[PDB]
Amino acid sequence: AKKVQAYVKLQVAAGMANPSPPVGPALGQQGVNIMEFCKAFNAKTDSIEKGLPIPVVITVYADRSFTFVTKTPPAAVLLKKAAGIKSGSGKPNKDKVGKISRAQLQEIAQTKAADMTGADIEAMTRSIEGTARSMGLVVED
Amino acid sequence: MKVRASVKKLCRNCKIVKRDGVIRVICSAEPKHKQRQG
Amino acid sequence: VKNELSQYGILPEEWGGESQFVHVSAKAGTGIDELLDAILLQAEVLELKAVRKGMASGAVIESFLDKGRGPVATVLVREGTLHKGDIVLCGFEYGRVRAMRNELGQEVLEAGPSIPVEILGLSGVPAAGDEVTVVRDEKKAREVALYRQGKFREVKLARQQKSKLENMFANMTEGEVHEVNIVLKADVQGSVEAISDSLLKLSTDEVKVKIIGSGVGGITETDATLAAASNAILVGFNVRADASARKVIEAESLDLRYYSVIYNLIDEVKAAMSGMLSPELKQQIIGLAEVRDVFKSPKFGAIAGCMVTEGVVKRHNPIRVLRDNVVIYEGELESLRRFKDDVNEVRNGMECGIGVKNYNDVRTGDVIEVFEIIEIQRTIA
Amino acid sequence: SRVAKAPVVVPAGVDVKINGQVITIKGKNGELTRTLNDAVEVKHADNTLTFGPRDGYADGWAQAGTARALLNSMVIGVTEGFTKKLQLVGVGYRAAVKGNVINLSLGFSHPVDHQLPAGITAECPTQTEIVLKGADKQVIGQVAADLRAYRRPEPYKGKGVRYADEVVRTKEAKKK
Amino acid sequence: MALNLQDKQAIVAEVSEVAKGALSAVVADSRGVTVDKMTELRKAGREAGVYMRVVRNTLLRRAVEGTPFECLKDAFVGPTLIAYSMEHPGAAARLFKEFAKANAKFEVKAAAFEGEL
Amino acid sequence: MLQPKRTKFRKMHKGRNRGLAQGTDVSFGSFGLKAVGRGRLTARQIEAARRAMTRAVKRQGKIWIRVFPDKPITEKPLAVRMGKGKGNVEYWVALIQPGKVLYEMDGVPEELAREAFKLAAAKLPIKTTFVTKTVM
RNA sequence: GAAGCAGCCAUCAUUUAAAGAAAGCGUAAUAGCUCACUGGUCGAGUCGGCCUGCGCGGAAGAUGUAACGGGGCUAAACCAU
Repeated sequence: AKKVQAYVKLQVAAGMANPSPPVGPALGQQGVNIMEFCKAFNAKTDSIEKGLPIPVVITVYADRSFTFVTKTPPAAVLLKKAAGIKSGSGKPNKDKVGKISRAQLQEIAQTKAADMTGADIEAMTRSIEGTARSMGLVVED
Repeated sequence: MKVRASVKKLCRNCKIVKRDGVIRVICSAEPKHKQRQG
Repeated sequence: VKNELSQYGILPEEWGGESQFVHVSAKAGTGIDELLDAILLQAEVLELKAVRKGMASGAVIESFLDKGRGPVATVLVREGTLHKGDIVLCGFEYGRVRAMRNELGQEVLEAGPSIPVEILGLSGVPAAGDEVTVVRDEKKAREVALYRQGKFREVKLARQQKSKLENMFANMTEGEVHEVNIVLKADVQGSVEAISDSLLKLSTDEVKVKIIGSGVGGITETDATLAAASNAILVGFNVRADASARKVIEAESLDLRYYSVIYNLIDEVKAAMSGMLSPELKQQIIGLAEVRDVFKSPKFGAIAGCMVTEGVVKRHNPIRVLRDNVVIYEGELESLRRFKDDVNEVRNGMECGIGVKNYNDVRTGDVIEVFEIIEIQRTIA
Repeated sequence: SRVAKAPVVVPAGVDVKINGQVITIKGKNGELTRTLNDAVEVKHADNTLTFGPRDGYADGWAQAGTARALLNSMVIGVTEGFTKKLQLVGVGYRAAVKGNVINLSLGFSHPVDHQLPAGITAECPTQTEIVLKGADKQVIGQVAADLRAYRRPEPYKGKGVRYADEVVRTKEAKKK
Repeated sequence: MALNLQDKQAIVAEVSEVAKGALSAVVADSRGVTVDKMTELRKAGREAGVYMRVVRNTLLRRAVEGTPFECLKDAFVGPTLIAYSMEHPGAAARLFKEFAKANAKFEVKAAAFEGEL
Repeated sequence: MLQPKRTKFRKMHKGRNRGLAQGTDVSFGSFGLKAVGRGRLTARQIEAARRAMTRAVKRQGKIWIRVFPDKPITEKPLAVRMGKGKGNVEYWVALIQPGKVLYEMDGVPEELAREAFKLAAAKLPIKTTFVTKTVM
């Protein structure tokens, strides 16, 4: 497709699923389409692994095969497969909730290199590390 | 608009330009920043 | 309008499940022909089968008081043929119907299954928005009504128990207490119950506004007596005073208002609460003065010679006598003397003397801060 | 600096008349289009009007870039023409064109009937859009401003006359 | 900023090598989205940032000197912000087709659109 | 504020301000602030000027104060006639000659030390300029 | 109708030419529309301070110009010779 003008966008992993009111006038304008969960997120799972955060994009068009905005599970699969809640840390934190390592945690979701931009390996670890300082999993020098 | 002895400036989109005997403060992004005097 | 209601679950036309839309003009005033056909068509498509030859039932639309015809009510009858002689039970109201009166035509004897008709001659005012049913006998509908009075006593004891356990207190928890009371009578009984709720809605915590003795119909002797007993504003909607209220009012002229619109009433209760509200907040210096060279006097004990270092000094204002962030002594400015004579005011750079009753406590180099206090009058919103 | 020091182009079949210090270009449309000059020296050189500072003045380049922009715009005016659409935001507002007047109803009881100079012409694609084209950028811009003067933009709701390029600059209603 | 005479020396020896070989890229960007290049980048995540990088290198007035005489066919730059790639297996390799299927949304010019032999 | 601990005497002559200041060299600061003009610098002023730049960087760095209020100034009440003995003690003042380094400052970056004196400058009553440490 | 710019936290890095988990308008929120940063284009001067000479603003009053003596002057001023 070729139109991104009006849509509604949500995070829909596990029992966390959905920011609060999609039954309001936000999504009540729209026509209907079943496909796009099964088309967009559901592509990438068996090439990667399980333990992936789940974003979603809700829209409708004539050809019934519309263009995904999010292509992929959100980057920090290495953290989110290992621990916490399926969407992520389940709470924003400076500290407390965990730690990140260089002796055993590298290889857990090694398959997500295939649909992460995060390339050769030493930068790929640091790219999820700042995401983990967001989530709270900070470790001393 | 404001009158003050000092122009002082506000943001980078404030131009700060003279008209006749009178400096003005002209801000593209913000009419709240408007001034004369100087 | 069609597109904007296609953003909601209102059953919109065609794009939704079709609540049908009609396009006609009522503000300007141009028919409306189509709308009349649509209303009939929905009622024909619906199944409206009803008893026309049996017994009568229905609901009360709106109830009011007449002073020659008694308590009355406009009652829509759902089930046909309310007769001339029938016994009626509506909630806690009972009676045999004396007569039935209508605005489409004055004198009604046997009613339809879809029409409002005024009833008159009842024990009290029947509640609006609930059920009237014809009954076998008058004697039994006393006994039911007295059971329903027992039920109103159950609702009385419920409303009596609730107020004490909600916040411990009988009324107000904190010591900064303010309230407003009102006494209210609306002409229509559906209205009195609805707008009284809206006058208890608007309240703040600090000033609490409350109804005491909601009435239906004209102001009477005992209604004026309640606001004479405990201070409240006495208001009535389209309601006005009668002679036995006037007798109390001419004796003690309470706050008496018979009214125009409900918005101005909701504004004037807010205005009353705002006038009720405690008024002051601002404490700001007028002057600062330094003490030197004590004298002794039988007028006040000690006399602290002063030199006002900053600001203005005025005869009566609160003072703070302080040294290094402690208040040494406390007071209200008692005596302002300059040179040899008491004077109304003094300004910085001037020799002064001051002493306060039971002040004997002078230390040189202590400082007096005289300060102005300024009212603000908070307004409820 | 740079463009004040640049010769401006002459595209043939322009008049390119100079008579004392006036410069009079009619060309591919319009009439007249005359400016009068001061302390800017200028040399016609076939395909350009080449500029420089005139005798003894301290305003070299600074008067000249003015003249540079002027004889450019006169050449552009005789060839292309100028400005764009006035759009009517604010519900119920309406534009009625006649050859003399652009009449508007912008919530005013009296009708405006705004009269248009003859070097410019105006058009109504719609009752809400007013489009105009004409000889000179100074005069056409002043006419758009005189139209804009009747109901100015307001950041509460954006009502009145836009050009379709200015900021909305929305400011929230603070009943909150 | 940069003094051109000292700066150009280090660059040209690595940059020129792609042009000399069997095939070289001429990828472009204009009114598309970088997020789709980050799509081709998460494809290049598989190869660890080598083959499918779609490298938006595009300098000509600080770099890409004319000392080799066969490198200026593919190295011209302008509007439509230019991007390089990396080539080694050659002979119409099937690695390209993963880059190819994304062309439905357009993302301007790409390798071998200029009709050279 | 600030004042001498014990009186040599409790009042003083007016005096004069001819000649440039002796103390023109930075002792201890990386930076400081030097007075171009001359004038009277109050004890409220020196209190205020230190307080503002302290607040700005919160607790970063260290400042020295070269200036000191040495002598009193007396002043007359409103009502009194001329003569009848010298005025009473009213305040303490730092009298300065032109070229005097007022403040000095070390443990901050350069621009933040410029800001600190720019902030302090409006509390000061007379024309001043910024200084760097240097050698003899 | 939140995915940088309504909120709260992280106060970092990746992918990378170049792009800070992004500064604003804007969008129902992304996008739109740009900045920061750089490519193409064009073409030489470009950018911020410092010390001094002379101006501008800061500059509102009481019977009538009413603070060059006045007319009046851009030399009939000012500075140096």
